[PDB]
Amino acid sequence: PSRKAKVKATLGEFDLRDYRNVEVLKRFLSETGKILPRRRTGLSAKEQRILAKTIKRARILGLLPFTEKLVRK
Amino acid sequence: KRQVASGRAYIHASYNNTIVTITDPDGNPITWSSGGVIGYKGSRKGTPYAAQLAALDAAKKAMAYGMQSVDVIVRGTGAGREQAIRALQASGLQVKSIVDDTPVPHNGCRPKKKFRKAS
Amino acid sequence: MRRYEVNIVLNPNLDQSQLALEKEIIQRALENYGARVEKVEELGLRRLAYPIAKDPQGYFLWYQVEMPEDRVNDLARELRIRDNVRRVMVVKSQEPFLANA
Amino acid sequence: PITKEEKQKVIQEFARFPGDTGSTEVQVALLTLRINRLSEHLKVHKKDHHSHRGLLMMVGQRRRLLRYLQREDPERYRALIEKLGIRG
RNA sequence: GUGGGAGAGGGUGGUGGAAUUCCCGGAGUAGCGGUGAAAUGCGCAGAUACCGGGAGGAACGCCGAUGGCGAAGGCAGCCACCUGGUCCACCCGUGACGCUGAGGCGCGAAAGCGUGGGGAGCAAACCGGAUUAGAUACCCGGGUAGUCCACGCCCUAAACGAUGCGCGCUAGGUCUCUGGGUCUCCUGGGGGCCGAAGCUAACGCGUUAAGCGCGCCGCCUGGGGAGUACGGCCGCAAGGC
Ligand SMILES: NC[C@@H]1O[C@H](O[C@H]2[C@@H](O)[C@H](O[C@@H]3[C@@H](O)[C@H](N)C[C@H](N)[C@H]3O[C@H]3O[C@H](CO)[C@@H](O)[C@H](O)[C@H]3N)O[C@@H]2CO)[C@H](N)[C@@H](O)[C@@H]1O
Ligand SMILES: NC[C@@H]1O[C@H](O[C@H]2[C@@H](O)[C@H](O[C@@H]3[C@@H](O)[C@H](N)C[C@H](N)[C@H]3O[C@H]3O[C@H](CO)[C@@H](O)[C@H](O)[C@H]3N)O[C@@H]2CO)[C@H](N)[C@@H](O)[C@@H]1O
Ligand SMILES: [K+]
Ligand SMILES: [K+]
Ligand SMILES: [Mg+2]
Ligand SMILES: [Mg+2]
Ligand SMILES: [Mg+2]
Ligand SMILES: [Mg+2]
Ligand SMILES: [Mg+2]
Ligand SMILES: [Mg+2]
Ligand SMILES: [Mg+2]
Ligand SMILES: [Mg+2]
Ligand SMILES: [Mg+2]
Ligand SMILES: [Mg+2]
Ligand SMILES: [Mg+2]
Ligand SMILES: [Mg+2]
Ligand SMILES: [Mg+2]
Ligand SMILES: [Mg+2]
Ligand SMILES: [Mg+2]
Ligand SMILES: [Mg+2]
Ligand SMILES: [Mg+2]
Ligand SMILES: [Mg+2]
Ligand SMILES: [Mg+2]
Ligand SMILES: [Mg+2]
Ligand SMILES: [Mg+2]
Ligand SMILES: [Mg+2]
Ligand SMILES: [Mg+2]
Ligand SMILES: [Mg+2]
Ligand SMILES: [Mg+2]
Ligand SMILES: [Mg+2]
Ligand SMILES: [Mg+2]
Ligand SMILES: [Mg+2]
Ligand SMILES: [Mg+2]
Ligand SMILES: [Mg+2]
Ligand SMILES: [Mg+2]
Ligand SMILES: [Mg+2]
Repeated sequence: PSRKAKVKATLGEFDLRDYRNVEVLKRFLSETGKILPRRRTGLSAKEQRILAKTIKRARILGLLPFTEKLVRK
Repeated sequence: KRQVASGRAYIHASYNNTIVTITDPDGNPITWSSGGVIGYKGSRKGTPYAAQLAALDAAKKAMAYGMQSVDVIVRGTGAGREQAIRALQASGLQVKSIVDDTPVPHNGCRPKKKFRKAS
Repeated sequence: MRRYEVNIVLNPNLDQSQLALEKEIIQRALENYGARVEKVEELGLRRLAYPIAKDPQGYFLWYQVEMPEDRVNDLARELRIRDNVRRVMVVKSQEPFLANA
Repeated sequence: PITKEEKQKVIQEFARFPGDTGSTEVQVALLTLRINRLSEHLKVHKKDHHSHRGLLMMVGQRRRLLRYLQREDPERYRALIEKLGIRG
């Protein structure tokens, strides 16, 4: 599980608390709209906990999705 | 009679049966088929073989509408899901894309006791 | 007096007149509820991850205000009165939390 | 809630001498502030029990402090109570 | 006291999307459903599968953890307001103000009760299909109270760590949550695992003691009879003590 690459490790400096920034937040979601587990995102407990609320806020704002379709099955 | 030639193919696969609906790109059904549409009656509808025959029957009745290429959408876990996929690929309809649309609630509704230890 | 961020999503189909009208009403409500506007970011028409009121897009507005706490909730309700207003989200402002800093 | 200026205002009100933060009078005054505020909150929100436990604890603390004051300097006790308008 | 922190702690209002059911419309036709296998059931008054629109109720997927918060029961979408507890740093103020706690008072999962709302899904009772020697059950199809909200009762439990609360003392190692610092490391508060000394009938416990001690509370004294009888108190009742 979580076998490819390091979501946080390849990325720049960013505000984890910014809901309006879509381009960066997209990277924390899977093929589906799911929030990636720590083992993928590479974040810490506090970081992750903040990320979740940020993403959920963005979803409610219609910036990020909730769920998505899986392709090429 | 339509002459559509490109459309969607919905494979709804549960443990008890497999039903396949070929539709136009607007979503409206052209034809459908299932385990019971072919000879099968009892538990045998849930068979992968039944899914094959159903998929093929749906595809045939679809090609009677002049259908050429379809996009596959899959719902539900059960045997003969992937068999329906494979049969559609071997059907004579070009399969463009395959997608899993399987519905899941976000903790929505209480399951029957059979499905419990969950919600 | 606490610091908040008002997010407002509007109808993408609004022309100049109707949109300027909506903004004037919004700012009149912000005035009427005692909210002082510090900084404003108008992002405008953007894609959505899912349709909102049948529309694939939305018109985004962002305000940073200083207003009395007791009135906040009420203000939001007022903003939701308008028919052409899709979403209102009022977030208590916070300092940025950086990673990879 | 209780902001900084409110709190300072009440501290410098009951302070025995300039610079007095933790003397019994100041403690009872602060406790009384929090208690009146919290009781006001529980006038509405009657279904908030968890906060009410807080109220109980604060009241206990205040009563203990006042008991100590009564034990030590009865006059300072009388003055404090008259000032804050407690007991009764 | 000042400054800084984490949190499903609690109450009120708002609000979001997924799914289920139902209604309307479109397209489409011979079944769907369900099981070990079936049947009841539903479907030619057009079901199932698919799309569009609408209504309503309830619960919040991923994050989510071997995680966090709470005195306990228990607490999980998001937003705002109101509000309880707690940790750390500075060493600033008061100067033993402390601990425990019979009674009292309050809180107290689920089910249950009262009045009034609500009712999608699930479902005691019940009505059916099947299974079986029989099947009052397990399996399948329906289904009322109930599950939901407000106010008021009930006070129970494997209400469990089956481990009362507070303080001091007695090797370390290792993972983790949250602070501070001279930031490889040190220092504090939580949560786990292995283990010195020691304890234990054993199992095991072992700085989160079941070790060494002190203070205060509650409780036990063979099994059945029996949490029964009688009495009293509580409760609308069920019933509880
Ligand atoms: N979001 C408001 C919440 O309301 C709660 O209580 C409220 C909610 O339970 C409920 O609000 C409405 C209700 O008016 C209306 N008749 C129906 C509506 N579905 C309800 O809303 C709620 O219903 C239930 C609650 O269990 C949830 O399952 C559902 O997600 C939620 N939307 O009725 C209550 C009174 O308005 C609590 N106060 C608190 O959690 C919070 O303030
Ligand atoms: N507790 C509820 C939650 O609080 C979070 O934030 C809470 C915490 O971050 C914060 O804790 C502060 C602490 O920073 C600060 N250093 C000291 C302060 N005493 C604490 O506050 C605490 O005590 C006070 C009474 O004095 C209470 O009113 C308050 O609820 C309690 N958290 O207080 C906040 C309010 O309680 C969430 N942001 C908020 O959305 C949510 O309501
Ligand atoms: K064992
Ligand atoms: K009586
Ligand atoms: Mg079947
Ligand atoms: Mg749940
Ligand atoms: Mg659960
Ligand atoms: Mg909470
Ligand atoms: Mg129809
Ligand atoms: Mg006919
Ligand atoms: Mg009909
Ligand atoms: Mg209804
Ligand atoms: Mg999980
Ligand atoms: Mg528990
Ligand atoms: Mg000093
Ligand atoms: Mg002195
Ligand atoms: Mg007692
Ligand atoms: Mg109860
Ligand atoms: Mg109940
Ligand atoms: Mg009732
Ligand atoms: Mg049922
Ligand atoms: Mg049943
Ligand atoms: Mg009744
Ligand atoms: Mg009734
Ligand atoms: Mg109640
Ligand atoms: Mg237990
Ligand atoms: Mg424990
Ligand atoms: Mg333990
Ligand atoms: Mg520790
Ligand atoms: Mg530690
Ligand atoms: Mg030993
Ligand atoms: Mg051990
Ligand atoms: Mg006993
Ligand atoms: Mg005996
Ligand atoms: Mg005897
Ligand atoms: Mg009994």
